[PDB]
Amino acid sequence: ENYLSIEKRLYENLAQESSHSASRLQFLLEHAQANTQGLSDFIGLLADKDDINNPEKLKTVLTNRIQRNPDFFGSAIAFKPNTFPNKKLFSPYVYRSGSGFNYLDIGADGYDYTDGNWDWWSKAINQVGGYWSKAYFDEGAGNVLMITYAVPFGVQPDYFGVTTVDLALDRLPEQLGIAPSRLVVLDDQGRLIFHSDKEKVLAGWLDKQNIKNIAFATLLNDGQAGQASFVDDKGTVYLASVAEVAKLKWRVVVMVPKHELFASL
Repeated sequence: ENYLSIEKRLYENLAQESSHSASRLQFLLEHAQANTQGLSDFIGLLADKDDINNPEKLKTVLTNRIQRNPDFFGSAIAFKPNTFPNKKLFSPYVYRSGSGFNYLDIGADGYDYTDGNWDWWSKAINQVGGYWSKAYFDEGAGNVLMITYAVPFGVQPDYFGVTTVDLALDRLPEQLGIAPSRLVVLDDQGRLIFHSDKEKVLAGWLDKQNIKNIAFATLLNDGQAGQASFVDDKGTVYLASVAEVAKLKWRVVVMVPKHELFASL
């Protein structure tokens, strides 16, 4: 079997990597979910509705929470327009900078989180259950590429805001234990969460009009775990392994150029 058996070993190793990495990613996303849910839960059930209008207090809460959870990039507490007197927009937010923790009220100095351009606010103010945004560049606030998990707080029929957790995309490869150039993450609809190239994430990465990519593209469309090769735009052939994230049905794809996989083995 000789090049057939080398190939079968290559795929088994790739399957192990993508499976372990889908796993890391699962625990990371569930940790962010659980924490955002816990914070919206506390605010909704226990919070003093005039301790909560206190930016020094919210800044302390959010700093300690980011400081205590190394994997989180940032967290916000964002209120419906006019929740409180003399403020339209109010959204304390803390994020990790390379040297500390920065703070801003997004609604004063960052952006109008309610204007429709912001998934993390618009989708999420009444899912109740919580919601992941698509990948975006957090311009004016976090100023990096991220996805965010947002959860409404209050009670029926109208909640009065969301709390959020941001995950910086630049960190996923390390958190997943895969070199950036070998990692793609797709959401459940197959849209790009993570790619080495940042203009790809923001709208492209696989030519499906290419005969060689058909099996890889079906694998992606069927939303199944599996192995397949493919070519990129420069015509480099990769061997790739796709693993599913349980429940969310996001995908982790591990791919390494074939020349390189054969050279090591």
